[PDB]
Formats: sequence, C-alpha cells, structure tokens
Amino acid sequence: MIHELLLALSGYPGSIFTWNKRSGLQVSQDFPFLHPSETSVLNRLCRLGTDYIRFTEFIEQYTGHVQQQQGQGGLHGIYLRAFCTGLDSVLQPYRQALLDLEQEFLGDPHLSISHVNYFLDQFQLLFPSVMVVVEQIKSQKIHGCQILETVYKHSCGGLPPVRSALEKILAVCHGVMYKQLSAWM
Amino acid sequence: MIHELLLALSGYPGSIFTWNKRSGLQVSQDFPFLHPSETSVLNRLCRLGTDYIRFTEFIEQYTGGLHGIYLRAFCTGLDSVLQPYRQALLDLEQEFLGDPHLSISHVNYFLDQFQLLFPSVMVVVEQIKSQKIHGCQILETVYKHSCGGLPPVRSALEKILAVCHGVMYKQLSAWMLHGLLLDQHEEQFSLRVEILPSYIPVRVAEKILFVGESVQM
Amino acid sequence: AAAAAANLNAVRETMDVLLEISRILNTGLDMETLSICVRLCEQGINPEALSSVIKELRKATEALK
Amino acid sequence: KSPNVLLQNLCCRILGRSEADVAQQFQYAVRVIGSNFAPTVERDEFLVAEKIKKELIRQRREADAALFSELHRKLHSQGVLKNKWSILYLLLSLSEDPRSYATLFAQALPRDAHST
Amino acid sequence: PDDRSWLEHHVVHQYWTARPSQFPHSLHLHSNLAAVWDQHLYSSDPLYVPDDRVLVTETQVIRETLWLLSGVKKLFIFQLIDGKVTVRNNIIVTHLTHSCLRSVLEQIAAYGQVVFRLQEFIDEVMGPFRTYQAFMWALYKYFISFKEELAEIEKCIINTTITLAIVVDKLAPRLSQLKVLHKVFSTGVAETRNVVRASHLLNTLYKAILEYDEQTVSLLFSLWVETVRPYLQTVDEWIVHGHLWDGAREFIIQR
Amino acid sequence: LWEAALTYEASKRRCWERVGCPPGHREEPYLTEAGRDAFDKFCRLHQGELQLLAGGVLQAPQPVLVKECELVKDVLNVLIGVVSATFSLPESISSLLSEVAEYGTCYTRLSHFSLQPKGLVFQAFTSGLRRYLQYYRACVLSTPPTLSLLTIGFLFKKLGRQLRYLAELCGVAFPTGVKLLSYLY
Repeated sequence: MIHELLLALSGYPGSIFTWNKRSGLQVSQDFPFLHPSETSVLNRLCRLGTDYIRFTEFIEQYTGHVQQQQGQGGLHGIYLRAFCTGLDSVLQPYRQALLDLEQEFLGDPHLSISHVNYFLDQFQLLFPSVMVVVEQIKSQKIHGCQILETVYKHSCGGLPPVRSALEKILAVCHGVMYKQLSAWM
Repeated sequence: MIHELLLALSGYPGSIFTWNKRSGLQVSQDFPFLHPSETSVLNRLCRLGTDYIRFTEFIEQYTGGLHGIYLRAFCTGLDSVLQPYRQALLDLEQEFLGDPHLSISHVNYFLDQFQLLFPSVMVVVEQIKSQKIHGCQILETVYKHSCGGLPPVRSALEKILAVCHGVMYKQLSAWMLHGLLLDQHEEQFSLRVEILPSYIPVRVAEKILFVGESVQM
Repeated sequence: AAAAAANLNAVRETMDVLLEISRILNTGLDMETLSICVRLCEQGINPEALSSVIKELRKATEALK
Repeated sequence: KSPNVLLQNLCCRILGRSEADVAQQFQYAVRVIGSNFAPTVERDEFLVAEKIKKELIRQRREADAALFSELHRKLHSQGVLKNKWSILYLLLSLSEDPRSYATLFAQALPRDAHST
Repeated sequence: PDDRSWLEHHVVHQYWTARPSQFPHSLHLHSNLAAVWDQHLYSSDPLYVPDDRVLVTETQVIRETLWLLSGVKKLFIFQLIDGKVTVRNNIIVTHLTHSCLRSVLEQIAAYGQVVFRLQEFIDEVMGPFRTYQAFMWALYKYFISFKEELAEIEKCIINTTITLAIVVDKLAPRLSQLKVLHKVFSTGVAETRNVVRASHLLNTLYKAILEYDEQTVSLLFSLWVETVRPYLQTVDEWIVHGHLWDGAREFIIQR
Repeated sequence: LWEAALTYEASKRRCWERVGCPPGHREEPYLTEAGRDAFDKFCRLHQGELQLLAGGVLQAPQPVLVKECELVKDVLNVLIGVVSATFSLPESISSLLSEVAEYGTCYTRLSHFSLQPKGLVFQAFTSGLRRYLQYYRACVLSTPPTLSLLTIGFLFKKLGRQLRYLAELCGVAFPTGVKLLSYLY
C-alpha cells in the first residue's frame, strides 16, 4: 500500500489501479478488508496521478511524433511544442517529491499514507489549475500567436504557484517567436 | 469509573450523576459494591464540579449593559484561574493508570483548595451580572476583593486584575502620546468622573487629560 | 514467556521501591549493591550478619584512601 | 546458588579491590557469616515497618510516614520476595540521618522466651 | 489462515468490519463499566431487552477522530446523514457505557462540522470573480499548518499511553483558533454584487483586528494580507497604466 | 541472571483499559502501515483471487521476485545494449520495465543500423550517429552507482525520448547522394 501508491502515481500504473480514460485511476474497491478511511485518501490521491499521466501523454503526443512537420494550430505548431517543453520542466518537482518519499520508505516503510497526502497536498491545488489551460488550447483548435494570449490572461494570476508555473512556459513560447523575429527583421 | 467520574467533574454531565439546572451532578444510582455512606461523600465532591460547569458556560459566550473588551479580559483571567485545575485533573488519570487501590478521598483531598476558590469567585461573577458593570469600575470591584481573606483567593484575583490594568496601559498610550481616544468603546471629550476607581486620584486624572489635549495642537 | 516478563517488571518495581526506601533511609548502597543484598536474603541469611560486614567494609576503604 | 561465592561480590562492591585481590575481608566475612546463618531473633516484616513509622513520627515527619505506608503497600502489592523482614531490617541497621532514647522503646523476641 | 492471521496481527479487523470484539484487557469495574452497567440495569429490572453493540476498544476512537479532524471525510463513525455528521449509535467502549461517550463525541462533532464545511468549500474549487479563489488560498495556507500538527500526533500513536483527554488538550490551541474562521467565513457567505461580497467580507477582519488593537491576531493578520492582495494589484495597475482594466468591475468607482 | 534481567526499561505502551501492568502488546499499525511485506502478501492474494475467478489460464510467471537492485543491474545491462531475460529484440513492474526497455531495444536497432564506417556523405553522416550512440553509452556506468528503480524511469524520461526522436529520422531506399544532402539541409 506504501510502495504501490508510488508505482501507480509514477505514471506506470498497475492492475490495482485500472486506468480508464473516463475515470482516470481507480482502486479495485471490492474488499471486506477495505475501509471508508482509506477510500477518501485514495480518491484524493487518484486525481494527481491521473493529471500527471494526462500531462505526460500530452507532451509525448505533441513532441517527438513529427520532425517539425494539418496546418491547424490547435494540433500542430512550434508554440505548442514550446508549451510542452515548459510543462515537463514544471513537472520535475513532482518526480523529486516521489523519489524523496521512496528513500524514507526504504529506511522505514511503516510511515502512514496521511503523511504522503500531507506532502502531496501542495500539488493537489496546482494541477487542476494548469489542466484547464492545456484543455482550452486543445479544445478550441487555437492557431498561432493567439495561443500566446491564452496562457497570458491566466498568467496574471492570484495564486503564486500557478502564476509562477505558467510564466516560465510563456517565456519558452516567447523565445521561439523571438528566434523567427531574428530572421524576418 | 475513574474516567467517568473524571469527566463528570469536568464540563460533561455524567450518566450516574444527574445534571439539573436547579443544581446538577446528583447521584441517583444504587450499587451493592459501594458502601451506603459513599453517596454523602459524593455530594460534597459534587459541590466542586457544578461551579466548573457553570464557569465554562460563562466563559463560552464571551471568550449594552454587559459588553466590552473588559468582559473579554475578566473572562480570560477566569480561564487563568482554572488552568491549574485543568492540569491537576490530567495528573489524577496518570496516577490511576498505575494504581488501582486509591480511594475517592485522595481526589477530595487534592482538590480541596478549589472548594474555597470557586464559590467565593462565583459571588463576584454574579455581582458583575446583577449590576451591569462593563466599564472601568470592574477594576474597582476586583480591587476591594483582591485583599481577600484566604491565601488562594488572594492570588487568583491578582491574576485577573493585571489584565484590566494592561488595557488602560493601551488607552493612555494612544492618548498621552498621539492624542488619541476612541480606539475602543467608551468607559472635545474628557474622562467620565463616575467610572474612576477611588485608588486613582482625581488630580492625576486631571493631569492626564491636560497632557493628552495639548498634544493635538 | 509473557508472565515471566511481567514478573520481572514487578521485580524492577520492588527494587525501585527498595531504592526509595534506601534513599530516605540514606544508606551507602547504590542500586546494584542492594540487588546483591536482595540475592543474599532471598536465599535466607542474617541482616545482622550482613550489616556488620558492610559497616566495617565501608570503614576499611577510608583506611587506605 | 551458593551463599559463599555471593559474599565476595559484596567485598568487591564496597571496596574497589579485585576478586583475586580481596581475600582477607572475605576471609573475615566467612568468620562472621558462617555459624551465624540461622536467625536468632524472630521474623517480623510487619514490626520493622511499624518501628520505622515510630521513628518517622518521632522526627515529626508525619507525611513521610504515610508515604512509607504506601511503599510498604507496594511491597505487599508485588509479593515476589521470600523474606521481606530481612532486607528492611538490613536497611534499618545501616541507617544514617538524612538531615533520643531507644532503651525504653521495645526490641524484639529473644527466641528463648519464644521457640529456639 | 494465511491472510486472516497476518491481518489479525498487524491490523485491527474487528469494528470497521462486522466481527465481535475479542480482546481480554484487565477486567474489573474501572474498565469493565459496560458489563457492570448492564448488570446494574438488570438487577434494577428495566425489564430487559439486550442492546447489541460491537464493544470496540478505546484507542481506535482516537485514531478515527484524528483522521476525521485532519480533513478527510467518510469514516466509520461521524457519517453525515443530512449534511451534519452523526456518530454511529451502535458503538460502545468498555468504559463510559454509550451515554457519556456520546457527550464527549458530540462536543468533538461540533468542532468537526466547521472543518467539514471548509473542506467542502475547498472541494468545490477542484470541481471572473477570483476573490473567492483568493479566499480559499489563504484558507488552504492555514490548513497545511493545521494538518501538520494533526499528523504529528498520529506519528506518536505508532510508538505511549492513549486516552481522549490528552490528545484533546494537545489540540486545545488549534480548536481555539478554529472558532474565528466560523465567524469570518459566515460573513464570507453572508454575501449579490461582486464588490459588496468582497467588501462585506473585508470589513469584518479590519473590525476584528481593531478589536484587539496573541495568536488569534496573527491568524487574522495572515488572513488580512492575503485578502487585501487583489486590491493592491488593481490600484497599482490603475496608477501606473493610467487606465482601470477589470473583467466584471469589482471596483468601487465607476469610470 | 534474574536481576541481571531485572534492569528492564519499564512499560509506557500501556492501555487505559489495562491496569494489570502490561509490558505492551504492540499498538497494531494502520492498514497501509505495513506496506513492504503485507503489500507483497496482498499482491500475491489479489493475483491468486484473479486466477481463481478466471479459471487458472493466466498463471503468473512471478513478475515479483526479483526485488530492486538486481533489476537495476539488469536494466543497466540493457543500457549497454544486451537485452534482459524478460525481453527480446509486482505486476506493475512490467509497465515500468517496458517503458525503459523499449529505449534499449531501440538502442540496439540503432547500433545494427550503423554497421558501415555505398554513399560517402551517407557514411560520414552514419559516423555522426555513432558519436551519439557513444554518448548514450557513456552516460551509463558513470552517473549510476546502482540507484533506485524509479530514478531510472524518471531520469531516462527526459533523455530516452530524445533518443526515440532520432529513430524517426532513420528508417529504423533511404535518400542518399544529392537527395540526402539537400533533404538534411
């Protein structure tokens, strides 16, 4: 139950957490030895792993599937790949936290899951905020420089982790346009 | 038993001891294993817990005629006096974990000092309700009874009196340095003469007002 | 065993009670010494024979100090 | 066990002499302990505590006498020892003041007016 | 039994599942209070009708209450039945015989409602105003510091003696700070206009800090700054850029 | 001996219901607070329950055992290019294995595609790819001192995708001569 949550949450899910594309992750949930106490903590923790898998799936889907080339900006373009590039670097401290938990579990595995939820509570807020930002870009098929505005209205934010996280990715998307500007001008 | 008793004396009513608003914690269960005289013993013990229960209710609402930051300071002094009564309630549980043979009397013994403290402050609490004191005369009605007649009720009221002095050390720092009053409820404006405690003279009180007014110009 | 552990716990309790009793009767012993004495009178021996020994032995170590 | 080998441990607890170094004091200890191994005064673990209580009231530390009644009660609560008179009598014999007369306060039975 | 035995050893398995309690503790009235209360009833001739309850042990209750208090819901006691949590009425311990237990646990339930409500309010952020979004952020920042101490007490349950009045007394200085949020959120849910809903919330905290003008005041201060954070931004923008931009005017002066 | 044993450190794990001086009986940890051994036992139980509910035509080949470090050495050997005993050219472990394993199975599919030292510029271009294969061969055996399993998956995620990008450039006919010389331009 300790190691297995790491194995699920890392993005390489097991059979305890049957991944569906319409429920995300879900525990097997059919035991006379499973209680409501674990259930709520598990369901809270399931959202984070579902978000991580969707994020990495997005990044893989739009980076490394063509060389650089539909002409539709919602499915293709350099700005989008720059977005994915910013997102993975933003995803790095989640991985750092998971490995950090793993070392202490190898030291003593009798630590509780409540501490894991307590540690992972800070990303529990950050992930749903950035989820809608990528979802809008995919949904509206937004072309070119308008993609730059879509994050930008969301990077004048009022929460420090969300605003600071989107801001660096917007800097990446600035840089690709700057490079093309260094040719045309 | 010895946790049920040790919550019944606390704010919890008990199911052996019957709470009632006329007077509660009344023993009303008969057992073969307790000697017939034990109930009488119990009754004197119950004289403690009643006060604590009533005390908590009065503390629960606070911390017109009865309002103000003074009533949130008096009640805090009333928290402070119950504080070693709280600690000396946890210690008994710790003792009873080890020893199973201890008699009821050891409780009765160890907290007999609050069977003088608690009723004699209850009269002060009722006096502050019947007369609608919320002003600066609360220091007065402490100060006459802070002299005390018994040494525990002499220190408990000192603890309460200090905080009410501490508030007037804030009012008279806005006033004598910045020239500011009315940063709180009351009790060109001046001091109300009727609310002054007698052990502060009228002349010094005049000097305070003159100092505060001259700053403003 | 389990009851042998709780018995041993109670022997620690008794040797601490005896340690209180020794410290307000203010003897020269420490814990480990009175343990040896407890062995001596557990098998049955005279306290009046042990006391004369302890009383000269504590005086025969200030004689060459 | 053997009561003879246990005697030298006391001689190495009191004096810092090693076990093959102290053989004079243990020699004398065989003289005093040997042939004074059987009791010569009647066993009373009750009376020894009642004579410490007598001493504790006599010094007017009456709260410590009621503390000693608790310690005696804990002694009875465990009940592992075989002879509880002997260790209390031994602690009484080696007494010193923490910081008058006992010729008119009662002693114990001689086992000559009791059984020999 | 190869799965059951290993479970029986290291996990509890007798009260969140249907099973009778099998743990002979120490009997004899000071902790035998359930059975002696039953026998006293029957000797007094109620007349009878035995009550069926599981007779769970004591420390389990402390575990459940901690997990409830730290923020997660849905446990085996204090299941909500109308939106107000209710302890399971078939739960009894070997002492306090189901009536005093319900009294101390009803006092705990009273505190648990506030946390349950605030947790629910945060849960609805996971499901333009952005002042409510700026409100839940400060609530969140308090909550991590709260959960830290709750978890700290859970760490020492693995090691000690476990009874109610100790852990309750340890949580006394957090249940004290908790009471303030029931009043600041009450004016934060006392509201129509997006500017009156923010101003009526904001003026309560200024009045409460001027009341004590401690530890409650540091709470109110840390909540004050994190709620006046939008206004500093909007006034700074209006000053330096020479125009007032705001999606859905939350600003008091109309251009 | 009995008083040499006497010097025990007295009980503090002592329940309120127990007044008979218990030495302790072990507080009995949470359901998840056993998850290094109870997890493995539950894994075994869950699989066997699935086998019974299917009929026994699944028949697990022990995807648990071996533990951690031996597999770290096995995947490190896959980074040399020689495949594992599972691959050719818990049960959650299979997913973690497959993701890092496909990178090594592509590393071999690059190395046999670079056997030449016709086409002069194609030969020079091919040596340019061998200069990257040596880089991938050089990062292993310096950076790991045998770390944990999850560090391999996270650390070779940012890098293995970059390798997998390069397979798309290759076939695994192909343009050569002026055609390649302009296409690459």
